[PDB]
Amino acid sequence: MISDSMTVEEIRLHLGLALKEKDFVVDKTGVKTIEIIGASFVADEPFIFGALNDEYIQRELEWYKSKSLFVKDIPGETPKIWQQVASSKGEINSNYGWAIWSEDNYAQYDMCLAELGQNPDSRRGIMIYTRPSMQFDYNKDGMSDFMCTNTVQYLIRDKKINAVVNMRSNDVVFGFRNDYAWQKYVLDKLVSDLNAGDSTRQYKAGSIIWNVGSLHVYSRHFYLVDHWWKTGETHISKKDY
Amino acid sequence: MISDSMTVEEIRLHLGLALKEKDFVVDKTGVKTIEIIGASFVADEPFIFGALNDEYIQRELEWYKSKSLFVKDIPGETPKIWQQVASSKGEINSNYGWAIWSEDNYAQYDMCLAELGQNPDSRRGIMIYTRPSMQFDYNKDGMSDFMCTNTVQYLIRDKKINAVVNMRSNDVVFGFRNDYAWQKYVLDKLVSDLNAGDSTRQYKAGSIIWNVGSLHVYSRHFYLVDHWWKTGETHISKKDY
Repeated sequence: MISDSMTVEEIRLHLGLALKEKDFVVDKTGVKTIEIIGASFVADEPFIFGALNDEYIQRELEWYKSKSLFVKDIPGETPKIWQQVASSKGEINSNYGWAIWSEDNYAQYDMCLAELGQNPDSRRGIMIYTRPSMQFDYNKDGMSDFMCTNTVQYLIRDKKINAVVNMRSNDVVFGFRNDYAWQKYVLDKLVSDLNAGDSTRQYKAGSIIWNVGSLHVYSRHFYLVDHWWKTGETHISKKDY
Repeated sequence: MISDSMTVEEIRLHLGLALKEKDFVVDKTGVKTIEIIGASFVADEPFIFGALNDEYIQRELEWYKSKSLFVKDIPGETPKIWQQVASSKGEINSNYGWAIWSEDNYAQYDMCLAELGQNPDSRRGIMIYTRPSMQFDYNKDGMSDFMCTNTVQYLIRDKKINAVVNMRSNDVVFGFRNDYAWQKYVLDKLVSDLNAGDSTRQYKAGSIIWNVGSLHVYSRHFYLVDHWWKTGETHISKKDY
């Protein structure tokens, strides 16, 4: 049985309620956030609030494929969020391609693939992004990058492959949208690879379950929550608002 | 806002529904299980089915405190489950005391304490049990021990410290009961230590949110689910059944 989790629509409702009642928390800079602790939902839409930027996600994908820990290797102009989090030499931790494809992180993708190809029912089919040393590594050379994704586990049931995504922190507006596109990409790729290994498998992509320690919206995005609360629209221009 | 999760009572219901419907899965030996994938619930009871063995949990606690990776150092006679999972020299991976207190695993407890003592609002107060090299370490020297707990995050909100437990696999009967006792112990200790750091803090233990990739019952325990399904009693002797 796959758990009876909330949907993205229900998450929207709870975030609206949180704002309606001034359930604010003071983030590490000093800025307000609304927040759901221990959030768990099926990622059945590719965004919660805001709009889809397919161009950006594709650049972030190409960067993950390079497995480069330097933010300058992001195609084109490096986003400001990535450069203010980088070290003095432009280095970070959270290249998710490095996490699952580098041999430096013990070949997470390949090992999970080998595991599920040998035992489709495995409960140890898992990709481990973070590491114990992250307690010291997150601010190496003055970066500020404590890996937000901990683990992603894959479970094959009824010829559908489900992903259980475990994060410590995920921003509702930018974070979820980019990270969902990534996890959906990796899920689709794992299905293809397993199917190409044996044509009788016929696996299909299943559910992505999103587990977040702190799922939050920053105060600069409150107008999106507010507008949805009043109109049901998941996006406005900050000008039209 | 702390998420509106299922309770242990609701988990019991769903597990009963799964058995009622022969929703079985063939485990790695070859034995049936019922199962909830992507389970998330508030651990508001110290067990799901079965009875509390305080004597055993105390022996396992003492072993965790020793941080010993050898199963023979478990006080008294080593449980059969522990010795069939051990390597050829009696070694394992899953001493949770080693995981959070050993300097070999980068001082998970101490670093999380320092983090939360410095910033009570932190989203990076976290203890990382598992490691990337677990892909290769799980069967070192012929052991069979792929760490079941991935991470545990701590979030202090309204002077209550909530724990978000992320596991890939947890057996409903023996697993949850022992592991909950452990996580409750660590939560209580972290509250104490933070409170002893500053008398104006006045923190309290909050909720333990349990996230499991595969939450399962083995076929040898089906009779407990079956009995609860009929009578509402969470325990019977296999003789009285």
